[PDB]
Amino acid sequence: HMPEFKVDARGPIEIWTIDGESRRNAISRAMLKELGELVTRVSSSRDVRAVVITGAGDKAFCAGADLKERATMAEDEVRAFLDGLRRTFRAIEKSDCVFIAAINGAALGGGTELALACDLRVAAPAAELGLTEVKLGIIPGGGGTQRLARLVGPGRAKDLILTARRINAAEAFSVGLANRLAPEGHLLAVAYGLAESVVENAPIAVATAKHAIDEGTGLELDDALALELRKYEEILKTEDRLEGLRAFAEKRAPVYKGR
Amino acid sequence: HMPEFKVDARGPIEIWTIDGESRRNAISRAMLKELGELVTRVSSSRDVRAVVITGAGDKAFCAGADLKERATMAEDEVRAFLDGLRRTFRAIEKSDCVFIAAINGAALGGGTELALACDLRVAAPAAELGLTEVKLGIIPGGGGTQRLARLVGPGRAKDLILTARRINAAEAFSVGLANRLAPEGHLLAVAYGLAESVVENAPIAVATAKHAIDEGTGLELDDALALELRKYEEILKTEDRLEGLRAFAEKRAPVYKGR
Amino acid sequence: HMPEFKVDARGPIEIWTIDGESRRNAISRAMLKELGELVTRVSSSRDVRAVVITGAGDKAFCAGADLKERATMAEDEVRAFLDGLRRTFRAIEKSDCVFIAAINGAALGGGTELALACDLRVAAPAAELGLTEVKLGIIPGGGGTQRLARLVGPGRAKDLILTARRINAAEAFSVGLANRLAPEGHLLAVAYGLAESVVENAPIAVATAKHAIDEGTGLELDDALALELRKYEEILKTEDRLEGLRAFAEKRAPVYKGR
Repeated sequence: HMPEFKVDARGPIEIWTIDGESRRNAISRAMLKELGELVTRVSSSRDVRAVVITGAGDKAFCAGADLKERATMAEDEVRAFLDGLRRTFRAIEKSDCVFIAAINGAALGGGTELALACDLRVAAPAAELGLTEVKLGIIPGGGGTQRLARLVGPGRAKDLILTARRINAAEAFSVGLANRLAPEGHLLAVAYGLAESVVENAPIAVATAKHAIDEGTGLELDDALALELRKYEEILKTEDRLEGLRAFAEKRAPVYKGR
Repeated sequence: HMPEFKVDARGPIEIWTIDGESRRNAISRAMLKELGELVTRVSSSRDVRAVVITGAGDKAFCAGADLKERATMAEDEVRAFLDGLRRTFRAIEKSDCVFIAAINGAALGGGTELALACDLRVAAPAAELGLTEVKLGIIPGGGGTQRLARLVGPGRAKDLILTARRINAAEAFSVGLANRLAPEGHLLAVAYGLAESVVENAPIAVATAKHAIDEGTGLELDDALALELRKYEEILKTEDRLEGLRAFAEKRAPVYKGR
Repeated sequence: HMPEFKVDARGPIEIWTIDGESRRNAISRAMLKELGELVTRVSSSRDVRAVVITGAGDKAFCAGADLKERATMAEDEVRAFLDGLRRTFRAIEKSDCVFIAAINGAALGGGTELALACDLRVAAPAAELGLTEVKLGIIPGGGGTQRLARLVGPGRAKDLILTARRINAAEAFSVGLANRLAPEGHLLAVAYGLAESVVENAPIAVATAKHAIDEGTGLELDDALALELRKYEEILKTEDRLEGLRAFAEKRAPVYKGR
């Protein structure tokens, strides 16, 4: 039997491919379990500093919850699955590792909410994203309403969520939902280059800045500045910040150890 | 005597036209009274699920407070009028019905604040929006500073409000203030199509998502996610969400009842 | 000896040029001291209503902290310098005077954080902005993470800060980081025209609107609307708002006194 993810590990960067092309890379409980374990692994040390998540094929990044498996699941199993999915999105945000969603096709439902929980997004020409829950009488249940509004603002969020329309790669780039647009056939080359541009920077500094950004939202200005300054004073105590000064003084690339 | 609004009712969608072309569709107390009653009516059941608001003619969406009537109003009457105007904007936001502003011309003052209180905006080629209060020594008094900043961010809000410049349809679309741009002569066709794309979705789900978006702003991430989840668990108790599942299983359009 | 700033005073508008081309207009303690005194001066009356800040030459707006002087400064002197820099950014925000950054070249570090603390930004073709701290193992220490995220949102902020890439003038304009793009050779003409469009408006109204925008961020909607209304009721008590009504009634330009 084949694992839910193909892992292409390249030292400080890994590429995780959802190996589910025939089921539109949907989130089964087994897929979710592997995803959670991968996140826990890269979150437990500073060996891995950026992860690219993508789906197999050219049709689906991730269709969301697996509706075949849903036919085997009672109400309480559905609720426990959605709880685990929310916890996994939050683990991605709280992780010191940076997460890049390489959107190779359609994202819907939980698959869109996965892309929104990532730090950065790259869109192939076939990328599409949708939160279509209101068509079926519910709302996004894995943070999609809040995470979309925080990223594109309330007007664009209402547009997508209340009309339940899909957004294509060009519009996703124009509104900042996609940070990069990749040419035909170069999705993972672009996503990997993005990861390279992150992991040459210091891992605790990247992590701390990531968390400062996310944790400052919803605070008034002075509270948010106080939060940033606590994190600045924390990072000054690291050994890596000294290596940064030494590398700058010695006109060489820094070699950071994650301490 | 003719009413302040022409109402073009089409079942789940209504078009309300401010019938005031000769006075630039300004907000008199009588116009405001009708507006409040219309909002209360569509907010009291789920019969009406989207409303398009527009102004008569091709020059003004809504010029704001009626300055002819202002000459008849004492200070205390001005204050009571602005209080009612604020309450009406808030009623639009709190309503389960979705509100689309079809901007057929210039919006200023309270007319801009009306457009900002709506859920979505469509701009005709002649659409213009301005908050020019600082030219006259005051600031927007119907929520315009907050509602603009929440929609386009602090830099663009400062630009418009501190310079008191008007923004045209093309720029409004580029910065997301207008969700759609309509071709010459097709404003209400575009706005109505937008309304159709909303009202085929489930009304309590649309409403709940609208409120989740608006109520999450200003909260830190975990508080906002907790708020979304309370609303998700609420919507699971509706009958319409079951119709959504049944329609999906039966490969047919859903027929939602608002329960 | 020449002052750290050249001041081109034109009544209600001043242009402050960092006179440091040979050191990339870096922030020494002496530069920072002059900057703080200039801000205190224009913040202490309503004589000056807009200030344009720019750097000498065509290469650097402001490179940030002066690394030559840093070689003479002990750890405690660095900490006191960064504290003063933060206080000066906050003074710019709290000032009733409007601040326009005319970005003539590269901004980095504290120089970028200065531009972000300003109310509005104009970019010359050579404008570049960067927060590259993570390359050296730290994070921005003068509010840059919060001020950038508040202006361009969390996805674009993470992109710039986590990759430590520089953004050019065209992209800065598209994402709203630059409010205006100036043609080759016309930076200060464009920035001055922007200042003129501010200072013909009433100074207490401009100030109050500026503060309403900044102070409302991080509040939930009703708290933010209550804050705006307190400021509206404050501004109604000014003499200038009466001059605004009189000028409008008399079809003439207002002449505001700052009271």
